[PDB]
Amino acid sequence: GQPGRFGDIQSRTLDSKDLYANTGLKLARPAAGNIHVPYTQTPSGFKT
Amino acid sequence: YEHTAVIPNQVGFPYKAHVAREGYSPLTLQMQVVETSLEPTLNLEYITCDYKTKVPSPYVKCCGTAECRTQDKPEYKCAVFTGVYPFMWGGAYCFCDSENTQMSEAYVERADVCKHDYAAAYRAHTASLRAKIKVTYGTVNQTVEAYVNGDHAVTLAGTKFIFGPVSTAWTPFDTKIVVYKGEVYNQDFPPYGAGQPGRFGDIQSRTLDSKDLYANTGLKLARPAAGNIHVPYTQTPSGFKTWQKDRDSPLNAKAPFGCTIQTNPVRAMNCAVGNIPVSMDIADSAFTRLTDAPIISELLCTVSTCTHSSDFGGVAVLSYKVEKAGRCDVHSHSNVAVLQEVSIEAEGRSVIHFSTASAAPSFIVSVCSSRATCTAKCEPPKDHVVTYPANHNGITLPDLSSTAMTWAQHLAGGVGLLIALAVLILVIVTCITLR
Amino acid sequence: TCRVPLAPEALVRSGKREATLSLHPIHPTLLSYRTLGREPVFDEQWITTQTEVTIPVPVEGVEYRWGNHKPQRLWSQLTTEGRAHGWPHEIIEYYYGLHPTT
Repeated sequence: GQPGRFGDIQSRTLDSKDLYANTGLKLARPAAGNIHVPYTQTPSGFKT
Repeated sequence: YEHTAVIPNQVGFPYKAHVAREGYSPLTLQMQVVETSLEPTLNLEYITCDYKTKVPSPYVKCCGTAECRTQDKPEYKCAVFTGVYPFMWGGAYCFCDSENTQMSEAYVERADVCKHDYAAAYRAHTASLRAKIKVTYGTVNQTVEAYVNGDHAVTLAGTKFIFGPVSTAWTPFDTKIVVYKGEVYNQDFPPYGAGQPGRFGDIQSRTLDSKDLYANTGLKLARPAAGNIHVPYTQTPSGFKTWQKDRDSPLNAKAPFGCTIQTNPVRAMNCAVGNIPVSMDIADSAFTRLTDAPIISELLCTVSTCTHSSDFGGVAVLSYKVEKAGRCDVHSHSNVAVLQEVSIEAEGRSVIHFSTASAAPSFIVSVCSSRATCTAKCEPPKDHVVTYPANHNGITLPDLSSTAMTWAQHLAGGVGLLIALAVLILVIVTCITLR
Repeated sequence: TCRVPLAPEALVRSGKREATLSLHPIHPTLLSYRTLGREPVFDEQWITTQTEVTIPVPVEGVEYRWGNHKPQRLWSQLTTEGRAHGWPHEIIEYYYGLHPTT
C-alpha cells in the first residue's frame, strides 16, 4: 500500500501483534530555543 | 605565451582547452562558470501611491449670505447652497429662516503610508553582465569574478585573463517596466498628467518628497439633506487599491530561459544562453620542461562498457610501456565525448571515464605527446526522468564506419553497380550500328 | 516576521516523455510550472480537493512549485524503444523515437 490511498494500514484477524505501516515518517530539527518535537507526515488514508 | 578560446554559458558544466607550446610537455586548463548576473540601467519617471480626502468642518452663518475664496492646493472645489435650515442637537440652531446660505470645500492629498508603500515606474536601456569563473590547472584551484565587456583584466599568479565582449546583448526586458516590492511587471503606463480616473496612474509625483501632485478623480459637491448638518461627497473609487487585487500574472513566471529575478537592485540571474569568449596571457613558471617528463610509447586503448546517458557512463582502460614515474595529462581531440579527469597517474594500466550521446563513437585520445584511438558500440538506458542535467555537448550524429551504415555502402554501391553493366552494354552495340 | 502552514509533500511519478503528479491538500494551495525553452507555456491554477494533474517535459527541462517550498527542477533523459544493431527494419524506427520529423 503506497501512502495516502486505501489500504494504508493492514492486519489480518482483528486481535493484535502484527501490522504494516508505511506513511513516510521523518524527523525534523527543533526550533531555536524551545523544547518541542517536530513531526511530518502525509495525512491518513482511511478518513480521506 | 598567449591563447584564445570560447566557453559555453551554462552553470555547472566542464570545458577544457590546451596549450601545446614547443619542446615542453603539454598543459590542459579547465574553465567552469558558477554564477552569471545581468544588470540594466534605469532612470525614474514618476511614482504612485494611495490617497486620502479631507473635509474640514463646513461653515454656517445665518441671515448673512457668503463668499468663499480660492487657494492653491490640488483639486480644490468650493460650493454655495441657499435655503438651508439645520436642526442641531440641542434645538433649532438659528432662526433667520428663509435667507440662510452655507458653503463647503474639500481636497485630496497623499496618505500616511506612502513612504513605506509605493509602486514606481522606470525605463530600461542597454545592459552589461558579469560572471564568476572557477579556473583550474597545474597545482592550483582558483576562482575569479569578472566583467564581460572587453576591458577588465584580472591577475592570477602571473597570468592575465581578459574576456570577449558578448555573443549578443538582448535582454528579457523591454523599454518600460514597473517595480512593486520584489517582482517586476511589464506594463505600458500613461505618459504624465493624462491619467483618466479609475485605472493605474491616477496620482502622480516625481521624486518622493513633496510639493507637486496631479489628481483628477472627479470631485463634485452635492446638496445636503433636509434638516441635518453633514457634508455630502461623491467620487469614483481609488485607482491604486483596485489594481493590486485584479492584477495579472507576474514576470517571475513567464521569464524565458530560467532567468530568475530578485531586486533591491534589479537583476536577472543564471540566465543560460550563448557563448562567452576568453583570451589568455599565460606565465612561464607553470610548465614542466622535459626533466620530469616521462616518455610513453605503444599506446593501445580498448573499451568495455557504455550507455548514453546523462553522466559518466563510459569506461576505458589504457596500456603503455613506461620508463619513468611522474604525472601526464589527458585529452580527447573531438567534440563527441568529453573526458572526466585532468591528470592520469604514472606506471601501469589506468582507466578514464567519458560520456557521449551517440550510438557509435570514434575519437582520438592522447595521454602525453603520443596519440591513439579507440571506438565502441553503445545501447540506451532504461529510464525517462533524471534530476541533474546535460553532461555532454548534445550531438547525436552517425559515424563514418558503424554497424548501422556499413549497411549503407552496400546498398548504395549495389545500386551503383547494376547501372554500370547497363551503361556499357548500351555502348558496345552503339558503335557497331554505324556499320 | 510571521508563520506559515507549509502544506504537505507531493510525490512524483514518471512516464515516457511526461511526468505526472499526485496531490493531497489539507486546505487550498497553488501550482505553476515553467518550460526552459524559448517560449514558455506557464499554466497555473488553484486546487482544493485531491486530484492529479500532468505536465509535459521536453529535452530542455521544466520546473514546478507546490505551496511554500523552494522549487524543484526536472529534466528528461534520452531514451528510445528499440535496439541499436541488427536487421534494418529495426534501425530506422530506432531513430523515429528520436527525431520523428526528419
